[PDB]
Amino acid sequence: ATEYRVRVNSAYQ
Amino acid sequence: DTRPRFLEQVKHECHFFNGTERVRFLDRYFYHQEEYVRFDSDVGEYRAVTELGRPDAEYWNSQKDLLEQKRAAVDTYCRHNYGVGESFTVQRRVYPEVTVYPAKTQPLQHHNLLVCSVNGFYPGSIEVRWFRNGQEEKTGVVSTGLIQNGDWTFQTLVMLETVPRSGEVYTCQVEHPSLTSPLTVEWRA
Amino acid sequence: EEHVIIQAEFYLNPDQSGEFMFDFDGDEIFHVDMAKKETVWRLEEFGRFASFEAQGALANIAVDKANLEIMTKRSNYTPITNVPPEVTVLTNSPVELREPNVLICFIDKFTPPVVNVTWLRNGKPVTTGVSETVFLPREDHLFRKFHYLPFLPSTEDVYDCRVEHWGLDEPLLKHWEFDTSG
Ligand SMILES: *[C@@H]1O[C@H](CO)[C@@H](O[C@@H]2O[C@H](CO)[C@@H](O)[C@H](O)[C@H]2NC(C)=O)[C@H](O)[C@H]1NC(C)=O
Ligand SMILES: *[C@@H]1O[C@H](CO)[C@@H](O)[C@H](O)[C@H]1NC(C)=O
Ligand SMILES: *[C@@H]1O[C@H](CO)[C@@H](O)[C@H](O)[C@H]1NC(C)=O
Repeated sequence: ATEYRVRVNSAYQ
Repeated sequence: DTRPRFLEQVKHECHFFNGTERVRFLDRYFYHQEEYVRFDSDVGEYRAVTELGRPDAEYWNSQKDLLEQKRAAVDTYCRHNYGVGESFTVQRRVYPEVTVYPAKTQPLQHHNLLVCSVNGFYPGSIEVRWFRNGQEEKTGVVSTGLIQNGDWTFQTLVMLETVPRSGEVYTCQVEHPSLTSPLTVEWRA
Repeated sequence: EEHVIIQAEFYLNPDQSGEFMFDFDGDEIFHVDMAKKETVWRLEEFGRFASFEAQGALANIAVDKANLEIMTKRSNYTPITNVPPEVTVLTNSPVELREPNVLICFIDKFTPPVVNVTWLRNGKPVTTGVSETVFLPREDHLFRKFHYLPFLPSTEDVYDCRVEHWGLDEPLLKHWEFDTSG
């Protein structure tokens, strides 16, 4: 693995 | 500019213990500097940290698919990203440059401070000790503390208040993960 | 912990400024330049061993903006309280006359993440070779920042780091000059 993974943001609605 | 400001922050945190044997993940949401809701992998659900975060806790906890993304994060996100940078973060070792020079507690006095300047090291944990004639001097020691340079190096100054006499040999000793034995620098009056 | 990795983001109104970065034990791995949509590695060598698709940060910042709207209303439009910075000026190495060194201006414990920073040499602004970090997260959820000025030490020149922040009544100046054997 060489690619940093993003942690998604939870959105309120 | 006196217009009011409003700040949202998010911090997705990965905490590692014993390599990647134990890993804890936090999904943290902030309004200004106030954390209002968080997912803790120890729990596996969001919990309101303040009353402000109750709606988000309830709403996000109602979405099982969303929760499963967060529940798997220690593996898919935390352990993964640790692996990605391990070689240049976890294994980064930069040894300190060590200098000793005299100084003054008050500028009009004769030299009565020995400065041990420890520069450019990584990671942060370091031990610096002063010796006079092979005996550790534990009195009169003051330091800047550990200082981040913001560029993946640290420094610290560790000063010994003392009146140098002829013949005396002072030694600054430095221990650090990058070293396999203590680094010593002598100073003579 | 042995180590902590944090993906830290913020979005600020009405400035409409957003930031996205990764932090490892309090140092920055990289951040995304929002305008250029490019990943900026804190140290050059980091980029040879890893990568990050900058596009991912944009999606996160979008959600941050949307959440801010929601929390702003939910709080009854309660604005942030300014917390002015502590400012320290140091060199990165022991100073020797005519030996290249770097002045560091450390700006710490402040919010919101907006400052104007100027280096002054003998009271005049200087920008040659200066550099800076983005806003870095603190565990108390305030911010810190570094500014850098390479210089050649002399008995002639004096320097100041001048910091402006909404929490300050007047600009904060932290001084540096050559120490004379003391
Ligand atoms: C930093 O300085 C800038 C200006 O140099 C301030 O931003 C505003 O700039 C616009 C045009 O560029 C003016 O119309 C505003 O009046 C400025 N705001 C002022 C003067 O308050 C900005 O506020 C400064 N940031 C600080 C001090 O944190
Ligand atoms: C650290 O990890 C090793 C193997 O990964 C394990 O054998 C050891 O018990 C761990 N240390 C602890 C749990 O203190
Ligand atoms: C906002 O106003 C409503 C209406 O009075 C109140 O119920 C709520 O507690 C307020 N929220 C905050 C964060 O002050």
